[PDB]
Amino acid sequence: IIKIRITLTSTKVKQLENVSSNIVKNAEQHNLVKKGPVRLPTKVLKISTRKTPNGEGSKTWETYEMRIHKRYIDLEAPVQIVKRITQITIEPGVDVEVVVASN
Amino acid sequence: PGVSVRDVAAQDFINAYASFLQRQGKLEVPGYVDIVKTSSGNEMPPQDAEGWFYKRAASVARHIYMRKQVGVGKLNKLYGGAKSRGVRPYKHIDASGSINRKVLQALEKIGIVEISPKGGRRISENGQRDLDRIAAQTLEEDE
Amino acid sequence: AVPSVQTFGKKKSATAVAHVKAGKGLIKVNGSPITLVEPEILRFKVYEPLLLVGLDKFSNIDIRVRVTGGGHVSQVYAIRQAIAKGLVAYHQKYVDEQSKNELKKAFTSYDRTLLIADSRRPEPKKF
Amino acid sequence: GRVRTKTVKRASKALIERYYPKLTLDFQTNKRLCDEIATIQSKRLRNKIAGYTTHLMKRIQKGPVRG
Amino acid sequence: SLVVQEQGSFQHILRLLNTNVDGNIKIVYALTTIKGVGRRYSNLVCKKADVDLHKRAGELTQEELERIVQIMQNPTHYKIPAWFLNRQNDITDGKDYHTLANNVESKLRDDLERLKKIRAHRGIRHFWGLRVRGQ
Amino acid sequence: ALISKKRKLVADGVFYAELNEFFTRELAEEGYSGVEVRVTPTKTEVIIRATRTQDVLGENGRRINELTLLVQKRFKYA
Amino acid sequence: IKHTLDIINVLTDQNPIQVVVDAITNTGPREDTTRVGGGGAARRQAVDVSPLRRVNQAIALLTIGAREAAFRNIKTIAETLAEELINAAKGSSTSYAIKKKDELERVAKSNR
Amino acid sequence: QCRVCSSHTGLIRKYGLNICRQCFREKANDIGFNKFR
RNA sequence: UAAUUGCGAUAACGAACGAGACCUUAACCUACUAAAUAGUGGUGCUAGCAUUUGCUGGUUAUCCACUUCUUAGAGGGACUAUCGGUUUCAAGCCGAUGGAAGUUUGAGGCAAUAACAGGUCUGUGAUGCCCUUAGACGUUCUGGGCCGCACGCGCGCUACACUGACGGAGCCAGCGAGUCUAACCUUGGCCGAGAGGUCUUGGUAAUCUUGUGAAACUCCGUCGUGCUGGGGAUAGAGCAUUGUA
Ligand SMILES: [Zn+2]
Repeated sequence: IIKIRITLTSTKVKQLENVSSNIVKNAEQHNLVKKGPVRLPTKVLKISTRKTPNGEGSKTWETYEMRIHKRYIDLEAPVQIVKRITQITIEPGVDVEVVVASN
Repeated sequence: PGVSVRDVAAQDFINAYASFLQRQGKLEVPGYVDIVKTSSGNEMPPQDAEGWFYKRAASVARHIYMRKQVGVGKLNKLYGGAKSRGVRPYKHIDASGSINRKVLQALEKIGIVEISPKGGRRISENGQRDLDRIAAQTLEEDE
Repeated sequence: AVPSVQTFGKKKSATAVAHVKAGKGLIKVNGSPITLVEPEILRFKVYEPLLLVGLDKFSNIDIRVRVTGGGHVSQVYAIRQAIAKGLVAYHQKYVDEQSKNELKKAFTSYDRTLLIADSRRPEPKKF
Repeated sequence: GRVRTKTVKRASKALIERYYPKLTLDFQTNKRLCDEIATIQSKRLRNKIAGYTTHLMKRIQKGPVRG
Repeated sequence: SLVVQEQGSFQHILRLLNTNVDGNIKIVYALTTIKGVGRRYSNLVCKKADVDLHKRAGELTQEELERIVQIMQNPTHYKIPAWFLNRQNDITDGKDYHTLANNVESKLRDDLERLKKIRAHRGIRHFWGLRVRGQ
Repeated sequence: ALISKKRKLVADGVFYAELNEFFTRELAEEGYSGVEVRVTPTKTEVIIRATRTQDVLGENGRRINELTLLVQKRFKYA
Repeated sequence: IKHTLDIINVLTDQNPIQVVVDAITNTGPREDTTRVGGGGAARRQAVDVSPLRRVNQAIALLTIGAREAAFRNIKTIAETLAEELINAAKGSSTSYAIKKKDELERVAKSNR
Repeated sequence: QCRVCSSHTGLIRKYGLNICRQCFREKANDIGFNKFR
């Protein structure tokens, strides 16, 4: 009997939501008790970059961006279900994390 | 329909409680008060040299009643003085912690504040009773 | 289950949530009365939803308000808008429809921001 | 100038040229009609074309056009 | 507060510690006039001599002037700690002093002539300074 | 071990970037298509999607060893 | 402004609002001048300023005159603002705004 | 120095990446930094 | 016409890439579909004050419901809509109205094209230069520099106050960032005028710092137009911190 918390972090929402809905429906279709995929605020990391490369012309400015989305799902299952689901769900772009403790 | 601190104006309540501490006379007052400025971001010491320690004990009591628990650092942030650095612009300077800490020890010794397990100075039950009573009085003077 | 109605109010990223339930008739912003606002000048603004429709409309409702974000002015506008909104919503769900609409008429006649939030969102600096 | 790019004007021209019947003065039905008769890759450009077929439909009910 | 009226009594220009003090300014900013004593020092000294500063400098007796001049020369015996003093922890004597109006300049010359007799960078730069800038 | 989350993920992006660069530069005559790095509990698996593996896996497997050590020696893996 | 209104009341004036409005009415220049070309040495054509800019220029001359008076004197701004608004409520040529209005209309008159 | 082009100059020493701005602008797309706005 | 953008006239008629546009973003959604790493209300456990219902809290799980506020989306949504001026009454322009949003609601990346002695590759080839090496272009080790001050030039910061300074109290944000094989962001308790010290602690973080209790600002006082209590240059003595210094 293991009560585990899972947290995903990704920049591409399609792969992240693919993995999220996969884990959701795969966790309920074999009867588990869970808290649905809770959605943390998409943090938008921006980088201010000067328009001027060569010292010609006045100084005006620009901006680069990244959107980082994070989800979390809570579950209760044995050791084998967690191992197998963690091995099966591995995807590129999406970063999965499995924590066992509840403190 | 009860008399409390959450009903009165601040400048009235602190006038009150200051007069209470000034006439009752039962507090713990240190000898540096007649010398000390309340913040490093200060140019001159307080104008009420003989009854401002009770003004700060009052402001503190009323500010600890209003929430869970606060430390001496939150009092440095509350006292919080804006300091000029000459040709340099104004900064936020934390105030003296001796005034705050000794205010807390002198209001704990007399039974108005109490150190709470969340490591923070919490308003005591007798502090609640007495502050709400003097709030009743401040509401009686207007009647 | 006391008949309650929750309505918010926004001004320049300052929000005020207003909980209008059925009580003896008490009006409080942040656990402090509406009589003692931080700005002493902007005071009357927070009064304007109480005066524009009569001072009796409140004898049946206890109104709560909590304000986060912004400064002092932003939150004054937030709480007066939250007050007006909470009033006309309690009057929509509980009192009849004509009372609620005479209330929104009374509100819109003087300040059309009492029912609609501020439409001057902070400009993107345009790089 | 909100001058509609040549794709919008040309598509409006053609859509009214063969499907004059089912289009009216209303954009809301010309839109879903532009969904059921045409295959436009974007919703925005489809709102563009269907809206310009709406304006043009308001211009053809008064007189004969160059089409 | 209280409109209390006194016929005469106050003088216009007084003098203490061989320095001129003008009597219609508050006592703090009347004592600030001299060298060696500023706003904050006159404030603390007039909190120590137990003189009411909200009462102007035209309302002060000579009995208060004797206490003030007393605290001038014994600031460590009236409980004004060593942090408050201009010349504290002197190298010449190992004590703490608060220097007055005509003595601050003599202490300055003592200091710069200390650095000149030793021949430090400060001395040479100071003297070559004054010399060449003045010439 | 232990780098801040954003810095961890960005440094993993830099890692994939640099190994993709090195593998495009090295296996140019082995029809190199791409790479995929899988982080596992014990070891790290750098899979080389290269459309001519008979050369990447040379005599006795040598050209793979020679590569791993490289991707080891500069990146300082145990 | 609330202080100023507290002063105009204790200045024996029953309606401070009508005092201010009459100041605004009295201090807005009817006709003005413009620096039109004319060929190098630019003469000044007498124009007739708009009611909008009349009110604008009025409030302007008022606030500016009052601030220009309340600078470096002990009087508070509300008292020279009430002072200005009352010397201009019923123009007395002791106010700044009536001065400047009369001079603008005078040079507008001389230049036609 | 910039761990790409032998350059003491331009260094973005932030986050421990240490690429000069010129090379970091190029490697930006391979690192993860893309043009949004 | 914003435009060689089109209508029209026409020994010219096609067709390509320019312009637009493709691309990435904003503000409304009490309607979806969804929450102890966000919050609200109700309920219990519980404190104080009034007591006549009431008021202000404590309880990171005592439970329940919500997303109205926060937040991942999906949709929608705008099409210059509608009306009127203006224009060959042709593509369009302009005013009003409605609209979350109607200057192209507003920002910028993507080409092909024809111009570049522009930067380096630590790419290569018996390739033309000076020599070839006691040269220091290599290393090091100390200590000085980069600020040194008649001045010219410029970006600024603080100011000449009384819509102000000082002294009392009120007390409201958002963008961030933060420690491993290390010492980062740091609550709180004691010592200290302060600066700081000391004993602990939470947080690798929507969980802790942190509600970043920010300042201008609000209010109650001191001063009163005096280079003043405006201004805080320059200079003296002390006390501590960062750092091998
Ligand atoms: Zn580089």
